[PDB]
This record gives sequence, structure tokens and C-alpha cells, in this order.
Amino acid sequence: MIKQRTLKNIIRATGVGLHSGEKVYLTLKPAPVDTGIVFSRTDLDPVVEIPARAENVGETTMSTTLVKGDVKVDTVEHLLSAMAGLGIDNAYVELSASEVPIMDGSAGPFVFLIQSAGLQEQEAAKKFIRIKREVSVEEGDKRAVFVPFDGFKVSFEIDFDHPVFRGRTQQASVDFSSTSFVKEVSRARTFGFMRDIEYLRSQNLALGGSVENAIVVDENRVLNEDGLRYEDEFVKHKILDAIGDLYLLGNSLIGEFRGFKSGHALNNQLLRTLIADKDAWEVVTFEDARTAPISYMRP
Ligand SMILES: COc1ccc(-c2cn(CC[C@](C)(C(=O)NO)S(C)(=O)=O)c(=O)o2)c(F)c1
Ligand SMILES: [Zn+2]
Repeated sequence: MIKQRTLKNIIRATGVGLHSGEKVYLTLKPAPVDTGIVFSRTDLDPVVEIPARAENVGETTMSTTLVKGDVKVDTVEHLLSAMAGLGIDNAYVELSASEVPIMDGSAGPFVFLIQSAGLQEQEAAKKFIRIKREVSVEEGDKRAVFVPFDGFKVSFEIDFDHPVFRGRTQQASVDFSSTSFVKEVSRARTFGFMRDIEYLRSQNLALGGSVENAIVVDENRVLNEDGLRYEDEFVKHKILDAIGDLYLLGNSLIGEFRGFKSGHALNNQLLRTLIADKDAWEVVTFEDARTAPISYMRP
């Protein structure tokens, strides 16, 4: 049987918001079966809880933001990508501020902290959303698609229109039947271009962004003295973002995602279109893990 998973132990981390630059304390806690992933603003009295679900996404400018009335949890995509990669169904995420800490810009620190704490299998069937029909959303030259697939596969393609790529459209495919999320995706850091500094300053964004927690590009130069973690780090980070954004479905996917310049906004529009088109998907469980089209690492 493929079982639901939670954390075996609590995880505690400190860091800064990429966008806010605020110091934030993070605690991940075990949760019961069918809780899903629930963010808690514990700096507020009373505490404000926001389920990590597509319907609670409020802003998708330069991150995925959860919103309940006036309350936000910004930049959830990198932590949710870690939780999706390791198959965590149920957890409370407590935050002392409005934004998940950026850590090193990747999902690496989160997968390491989680795998250090360990996972706990729970006595309940893991529920999957199985893609049964093709579902496409487009806006301009941006496109995001779900395709039926017996497994979980992500493709991303983007023409960054930026000199640092030396005129090359970036493309990557990962199939979690062979690709290690941990080894091949989790280390891919977020990035910023020095040419967007005017605009980011003007939206009060990326206040915590530096070479410490991101790839920083200035025209031709990667400013980071120690360089890239992957030849294709930039596009592997878009795949990491897409895995986090897709986890707002609230259950792991059986299917394929293809992204064409898609961002947080179009990723969320795809989830909403999918959820509305009930002909395109069904909830499935696997009573026997041996015949399932996906597997997870030992807990
Ligand atoms: C002075 O260093 C900087 C400046 C800006 C950033 C920066 C990062 N981001 C977030 C970038 C995006 C939206 C991302 O990772 N989302 O999860 S991406 C790479 O998909 O386009 C941003 O809006 O600004 C940075 F990381 C470092
Ligand atoms: Zn990102």
C-alpha cells in the first residue's frame, strides 16, 4: 500500500524572506492523515492558518503567495517543492513572519533538514490526482499543460532573452522514474538579473536577495564567485518552482507537466482549470505499491 507520510520529528530553521528581507523562524511539525500542508502565521494573535491549496493563492507576481483576508504567506514554492519531492502529505508549517526563508535559494536545505528529521508513514492510503485528459492554459507566448502519463514527469522550456545564456533557449525534462529530485533538481537556486533591479526596487521586491541565496547575473557575468551547481541550473530551478506550485493541488500528481515560459501565475491558472475540469482527473490510491506507477524513497 502507498501510505500517507508526515514528519517523524519537528524541523526548525532560521533565515530571511527573499522578497521582504525579514528574519523568519520556521518550524515544520507532524500532522494527522488528510491534514495536507497548512501554513501558520504564529507571530499573529490569534494564529492565522492557511492550507497550501490552489484556492488560497492570492498573488503570483515574483513568487507564489498564500492569502487569507489581509494575511499572507509569501514564497511557498521552494519549501512545497521539497515536500512534494519527498512525498510529505501532512505537515504544519509555522512561520514567525509573512515569508518562508529563502535559505540558499534552492530546496536543498529543506530536503536535508526534512530527511535529517526523518519521515513517518501513516496508516492511510496516499491519495493521488491522476490526469485523464490533456489540460492546457496559455496567455500570450506562455503555456502550461497537463498530459496523461503513468508516473510523474516535468518538462520546462524558456527563451530567457538574456546574454548570459549565449543565445540558447533553455530546456530540461525530468522523469521521477530515473531522476533523483534530491540530486538533480533540489540544489537549483533562484536567480536575479541586475537589469530587473530598477523594477524590483520599484515593487519593493527581492529585498533579501544576494549572491548568498541566489544566482545573480550582471549582463555576461554570473556574479557568484563559485559559479553554478548544474550547467542548466536556471531551467532546473523553473522545474523546482513548477513542482512546488503543482503541490498546491493538495495531492501528488500522476501525469506529465509541460511548461513553456510559464510562471507562478500560469502554473496556478493551470491548477484552477484542472480542478474545474473534473472530466480531466480522478483521485486514485494504490492498495499495492508493487503495481503503482510511482515510488518514494524509504522513509
Ligand atoms: C540581487 O540579487 C537578487 C535579486 C533578485 C532576485 C530575485 C529572485 N526572484 C524570484 C525569481 C523567480 C520568480 C523564482 O525563483 N520564483 O520562485 S524565477 C527564477 O522563477 O524567475 C526575484 O523576483 O528576484 C534574487 F534572487 C537575487
Ligand atoms: Zn523559485
